[PDB]
Amino acid sequence: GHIINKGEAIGVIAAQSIGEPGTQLTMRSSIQVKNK
Amino acid sequence: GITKASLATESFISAASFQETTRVLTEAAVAGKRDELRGLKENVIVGRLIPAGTGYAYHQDRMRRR
Amino acid sequence: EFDAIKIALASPDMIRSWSFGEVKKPETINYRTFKPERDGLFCARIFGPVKDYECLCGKYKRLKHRGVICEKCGVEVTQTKVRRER
Amino acid sequence: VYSYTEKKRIRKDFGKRPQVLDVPYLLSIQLDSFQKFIEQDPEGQYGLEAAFRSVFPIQSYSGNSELQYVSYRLGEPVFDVQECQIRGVTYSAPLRVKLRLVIYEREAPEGTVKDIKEQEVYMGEIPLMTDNGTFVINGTERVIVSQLHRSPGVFFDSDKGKTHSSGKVLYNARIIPYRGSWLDFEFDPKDNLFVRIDRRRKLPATIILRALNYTTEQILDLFFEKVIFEIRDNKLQMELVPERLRGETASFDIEANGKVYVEKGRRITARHIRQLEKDDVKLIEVPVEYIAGKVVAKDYIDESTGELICAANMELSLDLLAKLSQSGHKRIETLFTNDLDHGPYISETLRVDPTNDRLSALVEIYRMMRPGEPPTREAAESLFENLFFSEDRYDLSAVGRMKFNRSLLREEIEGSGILSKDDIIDVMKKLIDIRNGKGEVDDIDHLGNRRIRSVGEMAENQFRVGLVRVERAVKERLSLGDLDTLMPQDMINAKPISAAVKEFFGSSQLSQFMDQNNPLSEITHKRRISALGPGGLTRERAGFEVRDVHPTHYGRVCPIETPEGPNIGLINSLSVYAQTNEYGFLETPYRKVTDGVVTDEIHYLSAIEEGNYVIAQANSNLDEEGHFVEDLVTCRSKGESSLFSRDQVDYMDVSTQQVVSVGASLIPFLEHDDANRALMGANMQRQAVPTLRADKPLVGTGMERAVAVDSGVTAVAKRGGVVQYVDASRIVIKVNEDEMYPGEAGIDIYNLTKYTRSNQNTCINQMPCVSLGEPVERGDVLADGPSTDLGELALGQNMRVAFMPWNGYNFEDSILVSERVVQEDRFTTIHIQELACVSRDTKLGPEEITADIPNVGEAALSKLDESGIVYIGAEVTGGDILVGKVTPKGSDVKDSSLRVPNGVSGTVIDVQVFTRDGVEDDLAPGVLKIVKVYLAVKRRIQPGDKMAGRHGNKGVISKINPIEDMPYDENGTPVDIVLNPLGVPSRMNIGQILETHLGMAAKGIGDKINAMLKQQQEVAKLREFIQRAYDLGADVRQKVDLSTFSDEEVMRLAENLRKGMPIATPVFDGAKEAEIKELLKLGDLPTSGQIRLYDGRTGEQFERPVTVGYMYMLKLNHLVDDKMHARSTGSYSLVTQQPLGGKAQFGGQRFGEMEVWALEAYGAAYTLQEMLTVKSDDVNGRTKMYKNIVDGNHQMEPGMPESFNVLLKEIRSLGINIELEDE
Amino acid sequence: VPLDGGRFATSDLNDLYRRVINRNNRLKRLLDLAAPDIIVRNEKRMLQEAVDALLDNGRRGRAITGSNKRPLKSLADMIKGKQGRFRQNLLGKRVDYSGRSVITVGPYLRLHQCGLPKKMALELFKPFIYGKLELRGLATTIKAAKKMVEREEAVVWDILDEVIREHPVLLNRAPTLHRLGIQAFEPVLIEGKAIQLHPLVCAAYNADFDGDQMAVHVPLTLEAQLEARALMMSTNNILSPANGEPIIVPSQDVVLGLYYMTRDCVNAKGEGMVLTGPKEAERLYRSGLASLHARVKVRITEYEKDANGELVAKTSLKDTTVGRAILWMIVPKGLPYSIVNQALGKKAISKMLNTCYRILGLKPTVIFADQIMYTGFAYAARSGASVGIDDMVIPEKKHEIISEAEAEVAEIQEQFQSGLVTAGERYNKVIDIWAAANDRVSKAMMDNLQTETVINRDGQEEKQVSFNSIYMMADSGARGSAAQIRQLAGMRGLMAKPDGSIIETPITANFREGLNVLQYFISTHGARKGLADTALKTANSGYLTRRLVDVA
DNA sequence: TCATATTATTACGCCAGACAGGG
DNA sequence: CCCTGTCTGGCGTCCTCTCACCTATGA
RNA sequence: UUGAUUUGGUGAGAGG
Ligand SMILES: [Mg+2]
Ligand SMILES: [Zn+2]
Repeated sequence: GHIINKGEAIGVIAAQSIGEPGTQLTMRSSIQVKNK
Repeated sequence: GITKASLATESFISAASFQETTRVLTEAAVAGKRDELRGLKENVIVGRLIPAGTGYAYHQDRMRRR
Repeated sequence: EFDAIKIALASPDMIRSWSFGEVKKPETINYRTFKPERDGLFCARIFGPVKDYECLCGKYKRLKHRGVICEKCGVEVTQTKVRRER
Repeated sequence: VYSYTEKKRIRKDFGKRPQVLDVPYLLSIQLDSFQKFIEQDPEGQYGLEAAFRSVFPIQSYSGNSELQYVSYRLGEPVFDVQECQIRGVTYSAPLRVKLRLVIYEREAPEGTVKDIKEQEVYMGEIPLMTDNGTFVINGTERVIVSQLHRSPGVFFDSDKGKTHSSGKVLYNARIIPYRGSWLDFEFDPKDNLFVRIDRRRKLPATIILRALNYTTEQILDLFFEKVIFEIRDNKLQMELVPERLRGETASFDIEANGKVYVEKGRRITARHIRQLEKDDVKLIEVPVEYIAGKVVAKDYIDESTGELICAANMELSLDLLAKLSQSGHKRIETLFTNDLDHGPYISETLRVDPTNDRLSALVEIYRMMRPGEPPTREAAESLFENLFFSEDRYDLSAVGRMKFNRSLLREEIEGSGILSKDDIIDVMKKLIDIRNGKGEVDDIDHLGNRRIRSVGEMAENQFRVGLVRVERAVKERLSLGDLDTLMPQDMINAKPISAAVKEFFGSSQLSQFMDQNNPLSEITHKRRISALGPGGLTRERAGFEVRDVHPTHYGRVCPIETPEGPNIGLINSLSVYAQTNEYGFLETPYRKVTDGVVTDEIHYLSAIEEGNYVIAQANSNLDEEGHFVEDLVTCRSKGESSLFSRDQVDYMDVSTQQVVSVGASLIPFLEHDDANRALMGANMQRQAVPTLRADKPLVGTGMERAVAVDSGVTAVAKRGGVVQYVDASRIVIKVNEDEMYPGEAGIDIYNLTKYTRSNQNTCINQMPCVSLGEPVERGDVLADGPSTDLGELALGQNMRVAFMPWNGYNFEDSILVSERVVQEDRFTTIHIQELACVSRDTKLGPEEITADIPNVGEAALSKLDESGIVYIGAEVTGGDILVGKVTPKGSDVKDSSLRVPNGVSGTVIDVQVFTRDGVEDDLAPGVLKIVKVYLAVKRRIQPGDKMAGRHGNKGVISKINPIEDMPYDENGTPVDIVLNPLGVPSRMNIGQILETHLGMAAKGIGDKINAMLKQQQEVAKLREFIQRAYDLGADVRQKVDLSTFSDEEVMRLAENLRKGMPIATPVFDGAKEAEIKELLKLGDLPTSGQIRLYDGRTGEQFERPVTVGYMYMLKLNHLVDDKMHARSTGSYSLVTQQPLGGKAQFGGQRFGEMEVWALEAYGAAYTLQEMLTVKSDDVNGRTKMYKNIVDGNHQMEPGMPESFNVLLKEIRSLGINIELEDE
Repeated sequence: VPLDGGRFATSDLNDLYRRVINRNNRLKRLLDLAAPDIIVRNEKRMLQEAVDALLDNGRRGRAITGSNKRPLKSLADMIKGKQGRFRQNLLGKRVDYSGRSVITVGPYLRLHQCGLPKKMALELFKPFIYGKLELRGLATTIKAAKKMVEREEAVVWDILDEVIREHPVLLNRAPTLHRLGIQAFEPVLIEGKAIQLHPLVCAAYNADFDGDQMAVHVPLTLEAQLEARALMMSTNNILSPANGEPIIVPSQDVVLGLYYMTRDCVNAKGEGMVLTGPKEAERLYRSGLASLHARVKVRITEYEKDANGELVAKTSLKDTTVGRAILWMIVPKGLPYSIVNQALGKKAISKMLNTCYRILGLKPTVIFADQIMYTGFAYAARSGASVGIDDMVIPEKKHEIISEAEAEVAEIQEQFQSGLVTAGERYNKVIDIWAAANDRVSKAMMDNLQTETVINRDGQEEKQVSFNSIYMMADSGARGSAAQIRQLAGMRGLMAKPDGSIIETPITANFREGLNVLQYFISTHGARKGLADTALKTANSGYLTRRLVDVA
């Protein structure tokens, strides 16, 4: 819940968290307003 | 880009555990390069404490006592 | 214990300083027995004795004179893992 | 009428469509191919005779001797198949070839030879095929798998997008020979035509035309049509056929006959072409700016001065016209280079060409092919005249000539094997036509463009390699031949043919070890069509489209049985009805439809024929005459499933099984499963272990009979008759007189193969299913093999399954099993392990087979004889001694005595010993002490095994409950196995539920018959209920003729039905749902398929009634006590100091790269430090750690890993000085 | 080293060094003999190529080979590649004190502990058992202890339960992608041969139970036991590091047990009776006097912590059901009652655990995750939530929708015979009307499933959401979506051929009706493309993770 | 047994990176 | 001399399990 | 001082 501690490797957890959902991803007129 | 950026590092073991080792070892050899270890995979190669986790206090101590 | 790893080119004086003996003959081993080749790729004098603290051919079968090299053996006298670093 | 094991238990067969063609013999690819290879077939095609008629008669280079051929033969094998598997020899036959040497005098092409000699020489041994489609190569039983490769003959491929990065298409054209050099033509983005041979350097393609003795004018005659400029009254008028103006801009004034036809500015329309053809317009006067860009066709020379005006293929300017007009050449031939249609590709290639005549063309081709070594007239001419034009080194086969004439729209289909001039010119013309627009490319996945190699073709190609090596040897010996002192074995040598053919049958990518744990798995490894192998594509490179299913797979290749993983769709399995074409393509049956009436004649088609016709669907309703009952029917025209009229169709599908294979047509309710789960279901159904008690799928498809017969695991009777039944050793069948030969009085004695090792350590065992004094017919079964029950196919067993969550024990895919499954031994399978012990003479004398085992005390001499080797049969486990096999001088004596591996038990079932002549036999030399001991573990079932149904419902059996805690219905019976309903909405394999309900109905009929027969009734009520059970519902094919079963065959049938009435639900024409409900109403079961169930724990009802039924669940051979492994400390490798890998090596787990990244992701710096230094590699660290642990001090003294110092020495062993710096 | 036999399987570097030395000896002898120029040029050139082949083989023209045509492996090929020293022996190592076996469930576990077999436990903990045996005094030398555990006497199992007790192990599923794929548990010994793994933790490992295998690793030293307990313990990983979402979300059986428990029906046993607490709500459910879903006024006492760290009790009567009170007996103190007052699908139970973690911290969220899993499994067992053939209700309007679409394609093709419209506009009109008919069939079956139950209470009828089994498996979010339940009842859309363009004739038959032959073949097009995509996609996904953790 | 020393197939798909060609 | 096809090198997922097969020559 | 060979390398197939 708190801030990142002095030390915790954030590059590796970040790289794993971007590359880990790599399996779930796939591989292969004019303007009309909506609200008011 | 990420593979050109991890192969262009100031630590040739970090850039040799990754892709092509021939290019990086000849560049480091003819440059006379030196690897002040200072990262995670140099210390996973050379067999010591990671300078991130629990070993960050150990590397604070070793960097303080130089 | 140690800081940075340094990589550089290998001078011929540096390669002769690494070395422990010139590997002449290409003959690997005897192949009909168990002995190697003197003095080929897998030498005795250039590297070390196969057996720990033993002259491979015949002298020193106890723990007293670790090092003597007779002319009949042309062999060093150290550990089994000594050849892995030489 | 039925045969006598058909009246034993006749399966209730749903299915409305009457089948017209019965299933072909499922191993016919392997058997027909190898029967083509070895057969004495005169007229030469195909076989070994083709090899001998290609290689023979050998004549040397005018050496005046010519060894010719007569006849060949194969003698008896010296070892029959059983003792061949036991001994370890190949199952081969000696190839006795008659050879007739005749030797000439001087000057005898026509003269009679001076002497002859002739003998039945011996070359090689070829491995024969066993009657089931297998080989026995070195003791082990292997299978050659049929390849799927590109056909010989031209292919026009496009590669439309990726090259040039500009959206400009290319068009290449590959002439693929069956044997020889590859010739490819290809455009380049400058619109120039390029040739390349064998993927070498790129030559501009018309040089090959200049290599075929074509001048430039002949080439321009071929690839261009002439436009005639006549020198006339003024401005050098033009012959103009109006076709050439199609779609271009009128640059000048188009007028003739005193009338202005088309003015400048407007494009020429086809109405203007009609105006010029109606007005008969040919000759029109052109401006001088029209000829100022055109190109001359042929050469012209100034007549009086005697020199050249212009070379052929030269563009024209006005001063060039002033040169040629004043000389006296009145006709000017120009090349019509239409920018829309008729492009100038050959002409611009001629402008790229650095050559001018034939000789420089051949010198440039020779400098392409073989570089460095000089290009002389004889050498380059011999090269190019033997590239494509000699019968030796270039040979399009009959398949290649058929595809080559078919892709060029030639009339004939048979021709010569080599190419010619006209063939290369036609390939270039069709390629140019495809560039212009007319005609189109070919695709490579189209199974009319994709041939099958099989066993006979591959072995014939390897045998031809061996024969050309032995003919080079015969040409060697003959020119050095002295006569008459040699007879034809100083010339010929049996070594290269045997070496090549054992190289293929032993170490090839397709001669591979047979998946033998199951009759299904044998019969579906023999019917396999691999895209891999030599000359084909690889696993790790290609691709997307060759891994995908193409609309020509309908009825040739199974769409759904392909292994998941790294090779999907490369390892396709062949369909049920699909034969192989004469040329090797895949032809499938269809029913010929002349008019409204669909005729019962069949007719086979391949994919290059299936496109032209219109082919109906298998299930389209036709009633009593063959007329389609609708006026419109779903068909498919050219790979496009579309709706056509009642009377347009020319063919109909034969039967509705024909799309899928014999692995995935055994799955009932296939049409309700998803495609993915049918794939996983068929691929797991190959993997089932044979249980100890075979048990008859209640919901089958009726294809169990054909698979269990056609795979040779059951002892099908050769000649019908009665029986004598000694049987302890062999079934003895007395033969009826009509099938019995006049001499050779003769009674057939069948050998039953009792408990023995399969290739997957399962147990292949045959048991007699006929009694004594009982009639059998020809083709009937006598002995049930592994996983068979009265001639049917019983892979797994049928068990009572509830669909509900039960207290979490079946959470993701787990399966919760009662104790009644494990008490009855109804999955307790039998595994057999062969263990060898040899006492080779490594060094310091030979090793020895004696009980006088050392250091070890009376814990060695125990399960053995009074003085050596495991006795016969006890309950040996792990750490025992089987064969005392230890040497002296190896105190200094040691224990190599082959023991029992860690964790296994068993009974020594057999001990074989063809040892070093002295143990106190037939085998090879070298090896001395040869003791093989056959254990047989009996593995039951346990928490951790893997079971699965037929639909893709995998499961690891989690809890083995007691009988009491099971969910019992109100009748009192516990349910056997609880599965999980949550798998069913996601994994859309809804067929397991209909199998569950229909199996519930099947056992409902079985319980009803078991009541009517246990509470025993006279047979009138049984035959009435059996007749009601076999009528049941819609219009079907079975009904029964039950009142002709002699009042005893009703009772024997009802004895074999009291475990449940077996129901055939065929593949796509299966049982509908209303018939399941109606069959559940014949039995006294509730119509919904769902019974209220109480709980065995609490005794109180589950709310909302649950599904109970019988699913046919299989035990796959992924058993948990072959996977459980642990390591604290043992042995390591040599080079590295890290632990070994595997289970058979007692090794530890590879803590790989992503686990190191996962420990770096935490703060696990100390866990990782011991994970890669102390636990793995550093030798001082691990010995200090083991002593620190056993002292009671959890503390590591790390040090440096050894493999990093190995890295330092391997890097340092280059010219690299890597070091370790300051303290 | 020699293999099993009488010959030496020699390495490739010995071939390389032996050739360089053979050539160097030849070159020294030729420079002794004073051979002419072209001989010693070829000799030195062969030595140059031999040295260049030793160092980095194959960088020069076609690489040399010994047996048979495969090139032999040089020094640079001992360094580079996937199988060099970096990627195969220095970044990843093989590891002692490690084990591997097939996993299975065991739902009795608390989420900090896992089941571990006795045979694997006695093999992985041999040195700790040796140290314990030597401490007691039962034996003397180390040999005696190795004979004792080789025999497995009656006293080493107490030694084993005294070395296990507070010693975590690292469980690891074999494709570890993120850091939640290595988690540390405490062992509980198992009669068996399969690792029993707590079910909630499975959603972190991507571990189903269809034949999976996991590796166990033992933290040897004392700092590693403390890192396994304080950083890598499974109670410590309850939030995914990629975001803020909880990773110990209850997966599939337990959300069905909750969705059947906290729901309602318009008449049951004990409709509209009043209850003095949740304890007698469970007592009325167990004795057989009310139903699990029967709407009822209860008196619950929710603790709202509105002060500064002080829990204030407020008790009131909530109009709720019986099941919501029974599930309120498990909720900790601080959460309000409205977290269970709704129907509790999967998103709602995930935000229940998330609000418990944000308010009450870690320890009530761990014990409440376990109590959620236990009560979900127990009432899913009591539910008897099967799946039948009658549960997939075919729309009665489905056949008329298909006939109206068939009349529309008949009109478009009758215009195509008379050439009024273009071919691309015909193909577009056919794909548009089959998309519209597909959406109408899906709405017909979705009405026919989501409100099919119509039961009266004391008079005229009144409708409600259905207790159909496949609809609770879809609406709960356990397993299933709109598309999968659509393909089991309504038509399964317009499948596409591998050309990338769609096919104008759809698959009008679902799976409860039978697919005929052509429709299944078009289905196999669509599914073979998906299997090929996953089995080739995984390589690029793994190589992307590698490039990312080596740039980081 | 103990030194002698290397030749007659093609059928991936990008994607950077270096190189001779030419307006 | 700045674009440019063209050619050459260098990537291409982790973990596990089962089986078989291993240079010729030679007075 | 009380004992021993696969890793090496290829090919084929399988599991998650
Ligand atoms: Mg799985
Ligand atoms: Zn000595």
